[PDB]
Amino acid sequence: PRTRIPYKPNYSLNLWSIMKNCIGKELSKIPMPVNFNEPLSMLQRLTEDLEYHELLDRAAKCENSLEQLCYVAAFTVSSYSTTVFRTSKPFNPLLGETFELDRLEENGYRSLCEQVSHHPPAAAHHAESKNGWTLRQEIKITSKFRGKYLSIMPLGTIHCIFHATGHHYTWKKVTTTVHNIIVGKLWIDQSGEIDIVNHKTGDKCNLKFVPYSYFSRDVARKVTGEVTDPSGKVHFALLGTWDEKMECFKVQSRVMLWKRNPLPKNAENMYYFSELALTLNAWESGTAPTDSRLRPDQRLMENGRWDEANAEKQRLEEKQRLSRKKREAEAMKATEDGTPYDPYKALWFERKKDPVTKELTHIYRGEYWECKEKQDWSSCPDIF
Amino acid sequence: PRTRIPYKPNYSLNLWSIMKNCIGKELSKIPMPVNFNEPLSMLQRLTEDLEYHELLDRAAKCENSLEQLCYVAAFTVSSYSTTVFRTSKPFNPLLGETFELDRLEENGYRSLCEQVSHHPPAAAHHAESKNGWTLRQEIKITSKFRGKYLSIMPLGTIHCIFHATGHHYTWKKVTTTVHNIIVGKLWIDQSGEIDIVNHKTGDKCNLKFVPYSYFSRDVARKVTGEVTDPSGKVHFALLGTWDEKMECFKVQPHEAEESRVMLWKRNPLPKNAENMYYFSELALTLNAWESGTAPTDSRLRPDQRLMENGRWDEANAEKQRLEEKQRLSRKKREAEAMKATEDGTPYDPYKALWFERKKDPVTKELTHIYRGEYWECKEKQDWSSCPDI
Amino acid sequence: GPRTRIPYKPNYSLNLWSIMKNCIGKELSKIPMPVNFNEPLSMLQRLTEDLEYHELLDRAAKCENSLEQLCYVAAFTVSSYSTTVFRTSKPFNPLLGETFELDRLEENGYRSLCEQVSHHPPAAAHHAESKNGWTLRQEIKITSKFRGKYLSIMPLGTIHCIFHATGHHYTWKKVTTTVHNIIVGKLWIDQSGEIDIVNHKTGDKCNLKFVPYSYFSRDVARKVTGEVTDPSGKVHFALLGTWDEKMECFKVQPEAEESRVMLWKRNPLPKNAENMYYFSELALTLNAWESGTAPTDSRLRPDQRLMENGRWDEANAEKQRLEEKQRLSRKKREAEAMKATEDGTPYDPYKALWFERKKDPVTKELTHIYRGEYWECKEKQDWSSCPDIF
Amino acid sequence: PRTRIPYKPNYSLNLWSIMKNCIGKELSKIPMPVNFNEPLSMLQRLTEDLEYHELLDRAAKCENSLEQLCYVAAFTVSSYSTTVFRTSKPFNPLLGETFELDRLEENGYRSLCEQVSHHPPAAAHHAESKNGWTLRQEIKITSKFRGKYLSIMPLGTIHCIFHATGHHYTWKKVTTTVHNIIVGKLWIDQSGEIDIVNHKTGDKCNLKFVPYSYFSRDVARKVTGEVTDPSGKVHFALLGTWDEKMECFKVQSRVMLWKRNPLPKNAENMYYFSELALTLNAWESGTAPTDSRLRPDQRLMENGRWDEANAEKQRLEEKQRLSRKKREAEAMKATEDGTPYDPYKALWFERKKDPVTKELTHIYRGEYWECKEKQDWSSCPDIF
Ligand SMILES: CC(C)CCC[C@@H](C)[C@H]1CC[C@H]2[C@@H]3CC=C4C[C@@H](O)CC[C@]4(C)[C@H]3CC[C@]12C
Ligand SMILES: CC(C)CCC[C@@H](C)[C@H]1CC[C@H]2[C@@H]3CC=C4C[C@@H](O)CC[C@]4(C)[C@H]3CC[C@]12C
Ligand SMILES: CC(C)CCC[C@@H](C)[C@H]1CC[C@H]2[C@@H]3CC=C4C[C@@H](O)CC[C@]4(C)[C@H]3CC[C@]12C
Ligand SMILES: CC(C)CCC[C@@H](C)[C@H]1CC[C@H]2[C@@H]3CC=C4C[C@@H](O)CC[C@]4(C)[C@H]3CC[C@]12C
Repeated sequence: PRTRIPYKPNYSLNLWSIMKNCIGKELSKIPMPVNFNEPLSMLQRLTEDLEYHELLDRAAKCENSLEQLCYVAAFTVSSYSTTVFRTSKPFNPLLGETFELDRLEENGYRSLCEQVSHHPPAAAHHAESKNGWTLRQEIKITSKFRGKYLSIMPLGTIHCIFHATGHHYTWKKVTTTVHNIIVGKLWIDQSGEIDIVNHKTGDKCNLKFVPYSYFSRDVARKVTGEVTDPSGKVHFALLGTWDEKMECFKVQSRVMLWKRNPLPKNAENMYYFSELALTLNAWESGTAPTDSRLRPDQRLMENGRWDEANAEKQRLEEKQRLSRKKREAEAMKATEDGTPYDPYKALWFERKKDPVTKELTHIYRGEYWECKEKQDWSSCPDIF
Repeated sequence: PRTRIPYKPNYSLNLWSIMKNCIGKELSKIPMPVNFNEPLSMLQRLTEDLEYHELLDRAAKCENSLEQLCYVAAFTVSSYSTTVFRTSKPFNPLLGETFELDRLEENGYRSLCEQVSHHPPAAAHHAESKNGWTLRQEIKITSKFRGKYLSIMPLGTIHCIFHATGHHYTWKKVTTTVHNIIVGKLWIDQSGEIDIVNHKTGDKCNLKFVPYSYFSRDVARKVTGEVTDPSGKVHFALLGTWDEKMECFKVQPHEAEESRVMLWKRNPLPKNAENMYYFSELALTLNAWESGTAPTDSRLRPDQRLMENGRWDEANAEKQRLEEKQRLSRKKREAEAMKATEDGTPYDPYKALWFERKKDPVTKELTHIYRGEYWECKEKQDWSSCPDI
Repeated sequence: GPRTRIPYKPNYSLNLWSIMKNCIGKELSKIPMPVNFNEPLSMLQRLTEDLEYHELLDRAAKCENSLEQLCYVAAFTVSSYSTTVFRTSKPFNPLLGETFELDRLEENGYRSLCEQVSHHPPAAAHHAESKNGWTLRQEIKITSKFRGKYLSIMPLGTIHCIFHATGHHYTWKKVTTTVHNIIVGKLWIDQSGEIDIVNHKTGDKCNLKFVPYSYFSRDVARKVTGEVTDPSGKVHFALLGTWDEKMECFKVQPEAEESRVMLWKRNPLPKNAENMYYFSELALTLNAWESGTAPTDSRLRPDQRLMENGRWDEANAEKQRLEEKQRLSRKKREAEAMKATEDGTPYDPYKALWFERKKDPVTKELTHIYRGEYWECKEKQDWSSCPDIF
Repeated sequence: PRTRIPYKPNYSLNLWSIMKNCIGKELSKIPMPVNFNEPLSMLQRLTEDLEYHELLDRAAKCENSLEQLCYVAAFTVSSYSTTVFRTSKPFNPLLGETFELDRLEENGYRSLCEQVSHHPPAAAHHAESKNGWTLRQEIKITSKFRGKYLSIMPLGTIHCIFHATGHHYTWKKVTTTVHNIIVGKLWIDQSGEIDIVNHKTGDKCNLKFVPYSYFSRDVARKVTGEVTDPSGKVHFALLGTWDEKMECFKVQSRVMLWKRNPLPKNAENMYYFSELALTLNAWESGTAPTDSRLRPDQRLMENGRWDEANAEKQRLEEKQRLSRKKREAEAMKATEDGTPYDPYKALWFERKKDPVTKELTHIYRGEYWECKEKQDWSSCPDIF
C-alpha cells in the first residue's frame, strides 16, 4: 500500500481573483488552474464511497430487512465523512477516462468507474463484492456559484443489490454547499433529505441533513432518520452527525453503527486525504490505458510540479476539444451525405432503461475485468 | 373565442444555413430569428396538455381505479397528437413570464404557468379543475442538436391528483425529436417509454412509443401499453397511434367493441390550419388578448404579437431588445450579489412569484408547487411584478 | 493460397437517381441500369457467400446437446449479414442456365453448387454438402420493390441445414434487406425482421429479432436478440449481438460474462478492400478462374470478367448481348410451345439440369433439390454443352 | 334469396385468338375482354369455400381430434366441387374492393374478404362462425400460361380455429390447371398434395390429388388421404373423388362423408353457378361502397351488357392506374423532400406476423361489422 504523498505547496493564489466575475455560472464552465485541486479525479473521488464498505459487508448478513436498511442508511451517510476536511476540487475527468480498483483479496470488491459524458459531465461507477452485494450509480454533477456560496447538486440514483435475498435498495444524493470563498477557511455542508426505498420488501428510509445555523440549537452537521415498513410503523430510528458518528436505535436496543476512521498522520498538509484516499492514485499494473492513474497533469500536480500541470491540463483540454470538433464534423458530413451517424457511446457501460427505477442509467457491460486479465486494450482511445 | 389568426407570412430563410456550424449546441444558445417560431410561448405550448381534458373529466367518474388508470394513460398520449404537424419553436419565455387560462365555465379549469428559472430553464405549470382533478408539473427542457435531428427532452415529473378518492398519478414525458434539418420540410417523431404510477393504489401502467424507422413493418408511430394491478399483472391493455386514436381494451386469458372500454380520438384541425402554423382549435385561443391578466402574461409579449400580425422584422428587433433587457437585468443581479458577497451584506436571490420550490412528499423531488395566490390576486387586481415584457 | 486481390474499381461518375427517378414501384430485375452499380460477382456467388463462416456449422456438428447446437446454427443464420454493412453493390442478374461451383474439400470442407432454376420468377437453387457432418440447401427466389426512399429486397424461400450424424434438420427463412439513401449516392444497407428456426427432429425452436435502424433510438444499432426454446416452451439459451460485428449465445437459469457458451466474430475485410467493392476475404476468390467447372459457371460469364478488369464500357454491350440472347431463346421456347399446341405434338418444357423440382418431405413445398449428378459428372468432364448461354 | 340469374349471351370470340401470342405471361398481364369472365369477383369466388360449411359445423362437435381432422380434410376437398364445370375467370378485384356475407341466422357465419394488395394480386378472407370455428386465409394468385394449359397456383395458407379446444388447423391450397384453350372447350384439373397440420395436438393429414392421364389409372379425379397422429400411426384413411364424394374410413369404417350439392335447375346457361354462387352477387342493403355487389362492370356483364362492360372495365382499370401513379408521385416527392412516406395499407385487415405459422399474413382487425352496425363507412376510397 502507498501512503505519505508530497505535501501541497504554498503558491498564494487568491481564489476570489478568478471567481470574482464568474457569478451565476457552472463550475465546469469556470476557468480554473490546478492550484485549488487535489491529486485525485472525480472518478477517484466518487469511488471513495466504498471507504466504509464493511457496512455493506455486514448488511449482507442481516436476516431482518429493517435492520439491514439501517445498515444501508448508515452507509449512505458514511460517504460524507471525507467532506469535513477535504475542501478541494478533484480533477474534471476527461471524456474517456476510467479508474479501476481491483481489491478483491484485500477488501473484497472490484470497483470500476468511467466518465460516460463530458457535456454534461456524468460518471458511471460499478463495484462487485464477494460478500453478496453490488453497488452501482451514475452521478451527473450540476453546480452553481452564487458568490457567498458554491452549490453542488450531484444528481443521480444509487443502487445496491443483495444477491442472497434479492433486496434492491436505491437512493438519491443530497445537496452540498461550500462556504467562505472570498476570505477565511473553506468548509462544506450538506443539507436536504435522502429517501431510500427497498423494492423487494417495500421498506423505506428517510434521512434529514440539517443545515448549519448558529441559533438553531440543532448541532452542526446533524443527521436524523427514520426507517419505515410498508405499513407505517417507525420501528428503527437513526441519529448522528456526518462528521463523526452515526447510531441506529429501536422504537416500540441501541445497536450503534458507524464511526469514521481517523485521518492518517500529518495529513493536514496532504490535502486532508483519508487513509484510503492515499492509495487511490498509486501506480498500478494491468489497468486500462485511460485509467486515472496515468493522467499526466494529475501526476504532475501530485508531485508538486505545478505551472507545468496548468500547461498539461491546457493541452489535454485542447485535445478533447479537437476530438469533439472532429466528431461534430463527422456528424455534419453524415447529415448532408444522408448516411447514418452513430454518436459516441461509453466503452464499459451501456445506457439502458433501469428496470426498477425506470431511468436511463449506464449499466456495467461485464467485460472490463476479462479484458484486464487478458490484457487486450488498444480499444481505449488516446485520451492522455 | 378566437377562431382564426392572421396567416403565416412566406419569408425565404434557409434554416440549415444557421444550424450548419451550430452542431452540438443547445437550442437556447442557437442564435436564430423569429422566422422559425410560432406565435406561442413555451408556457402556452405546455398549457396545451389540457387540450383533451375530457379524459381526466371522465376518469374522475371511474369507480374502478384500474379503469381510471386506463383513462389517464390515454391522457398522457393525447398531448402528442398536436406534434404531428406543428414543427415550430415556441418562444423561449422570459424569466418572469407567466400565462393564465381561467376557463371554468367554458372548460372547467384554471391553468397557470410561470417560467421559474433560466439557468437551467424551468417552467412550472399548475391547473385545478372543478370536475374533481388537478394537474401539475415542472418541466425543465433540455435539448441538443446532433445534426441529423434536434432532440428535445422535457425533463420533469407530471402529477395528476383526484381529490375525491385521493388518487395521485405521476409520470414522466417521452423524448421528442425533430428531423430533416438540412432541407426545409421538417417532421417530428416521438420515441421511448412512459411509466405511470399511482401512489395511493399500487397499480402501474407502461406505455411504449415505437420510433419511426426507415423500413419498419409495424404501424407508423404506434404506441402499446399495459395496465397492471399492485404487485400483479395486466388487467387492461391499450394500443393505438399517437397520430389519431388510442384504445384501451380488457384482457381475459368476437369483434372489437366487445372487449373495449375506453377510446380516445383526436379532434381534427380547423379550416385553413395549413397557413395558421397548424394550430389546434384550442391553440388559436391561447394568445388572444384578454383583460384582467398579470402584466407578465404571454399574451402581452411584444415579439409574439408582432409576429402574429405578420410584422416579423420588427419582431426580430423587439426580441433582441427583450433578450438584451433580460441579460442586463441578470447582470445587475449578479453585480448586486457580488457586492453583497464582498461587503458581507445580506442578499435576496431571485425567487419565483407564484411558485415555491419545495420537496414533493410523494416523488421526493424539489419541484415548484403553486402557492394558492394567483387567482385571489387576480380578483383584486393588484400586481407588484417585473417589467420584463 | 487462393486469390487475395482483384483489380481495383474504376471511378465512373453516373448518377443512380437519374435512372431510378421514374422507375418507382418496379422490380430491380426489370429496371434497366448499366454495370456501374454492379460487383464482379453473380447472384450465385453472392448466395454461396453464406458458407463464409462455416466454422460455426463445423463446431455445431460436434455438439451433443441439441439446444447448444441450435445456438451455433442461430449464429450461422446472422453471420451471413456481416458482409452487407459496407458492400452495397448489385450482383449480376444471372442467366437462366448459369451455375456456380465451389469444390473446396481440403481447404474448407464442402462442395457447394448453385444453379438458376427459373427466371420468371427469378429463382436460384443452392446445395452444399460438407464432410464435417452437415449439409446446407436452399432455393432463394429474390423479389424486390423500389419504393423511393429505399429499395426493398426479400430473398423469399426456405433454407435447410441437416446433420447426418444425429438426423437434426434445421429450417429457417431469411430476413428483409433494404438499401437506403439512393437519391444522393452514398447508399447504405440495413436488415430488419425476424428469423424463426425450427428443428423438425427434436422440436426445438429459435427466434431472432432484427431491430430496424431508426432515425432516433437509444439502443445499439443493428441489434439482434434471440431465444432458443425446447419443445415445452422453456428458454434454455439466450443470445444477443449485432450483425455488424458480433453475436454471442449465453446460458440463462430460469456476476459477469462467465455464462458465455458461443461467440461469433466477423472476419475483417482484407487490406485495401476500400477500393475492391468491400469484398470479404472469401468474396475475392469466388470469381477466380477454376478448372473442371461446367460451361455454365459464373467464372466463365463474359460480363463479370469484362467489368472486373475495368472495361465497363464493353461490359455494358456484352450484358446487352447476353440479355437479348436469353430473351430470344425464351421466345424460341414460347414459339415451340405454340407450334406444339397447334400441331398437337407433345411439348417438353424447360427443366433444371442439376436440380430436381420435388416436394420437400419436411416443409411440404415444391423446392429444387440437388439431383446428385454434378460432382460425378465433373469427375469425368462430360458436360452437356447444350445450354450455351454465354 | 336469389335463385335465378340472367343467362349468358352467345358471342363468337375465339379465346385462342387473344392468348395466341401471350404464352409465358401471367394471367393478370394478359389483356382480355369480359367475354370469358363470370359475373362474380375473385373475392366472391374465394368466399365460395364456405359452400359446405356444414363440414366445419359437424367438426366442431367432434371430441376426437383425429376424427375431427377427417372432417377438416373433407372440407379442404369440398371447395373444388365447383371447378368441374365452372371454367370462367372471376373479375380481377380492384385495390379497395371488398365483399361481405353476413349470414348468421341462415348459415351461421360472417364472411368478409378484401383485396389487400395489387401488384402482386392478394386477397384476404376471414369468416367467424357462431358454431365454434373460424376460417381465415390470404391467397396470392400466381399463374403462368404454357400454351397447352394454364397453370394457376393459389399461394397462401388457410387457418381454421376451434374456440372450444384451441385446435388450429393449417393447410395450403393445391395447383389447378385449365386445359384445351386452343379449341375452346375448357376443362379443369387439380394436381398435387394438401398437407393439413394441427398445431395444438400435433395431428397431421396428407391428401393426394392425382392429375388426369390418358392411361386413366382407375377413377378420374381421385383423391387419396391419410390421417396420422404425432407418433406415426395412420389412425384414419381417406378416399374419394373431388368430382362427387369423399369418405373417411378407419384402419386397424365411415365417419365423415361429404356429398356434393348438385347444380340448380337450368344452371347450364347460368355459368354453371352452384346454388350458393347465384346468391353471391345479389344486391344487399347496408354494405360498404367498395363491395363487389356495387362493381359497375361486373353488374353490367351479369345482365348481358358485355360490349359496354368492356369499356367500363377499361375505365375502372385506368382510374386505379391513375390512383397508383398518384401514390408513386407522393412517394417520389417524399423521398426528395426528406419527409417520411407511409405507403398504402389495407382497410379492414392488418398485415402482421402470424404467431403459429411465423409468416407475414393479413389478419382481420375486427371493425367491419361494427361499422356496418353504425352505417358510417365513407372512410373507404371511391373505387367504382
Ligand atoms: C474548491 C471549490 C472551488 C470546489 C470544491 C468542490 C468539491 C468540494 C466537491 C465537488 C464534487 C463533490 C463530490 C460529489 C459527489 C460525492 C459523492 C457522495 O457520495 C459523497 C460526496 C462526494 C464525493 C462530493 C464531495 C465534495 C465534492 C468533491
Ligand atoms: C424550429 C426548430 C429549429 C426547433 C423546433 C422545436 C419544436 C418542434 C419543439 C421545441 C419545444 C417542444 C415542446 C416541448 C414540450 C412539449 C410538451 C409535451 O407534453 C408534448 C410535446 C411538446 C409540446 C414539445 C413539442 C415540440 C416542441 C414545440
Ligand atoms: C446497387 C443497387 C441498384 C442494388 C443493390 C442490391 C444489393 C444491395 C442486394 C441485391 C441482392 C442482395 C443479396 C440477396 C441475398 C442475400 C443472402 C442473405 O443470406 C444475406 C444477404 C444477401 C447476400 C443480399 C445482400 C444485398 C444484395 C447483394
Ligand atoms: C378464362 C380462362 C382464360 C381463365 C380461367 C381461370 C379460372 C378457371 C380460375 C382462375 C382463378 C381460379 C380459382 C383460384 C382459387 C380457388 C380457390 C380454391 O379453394 C378452389 C378453386 C378456386 C376457386 C379456383 C377455381 C378456378 C379459377 C376461377
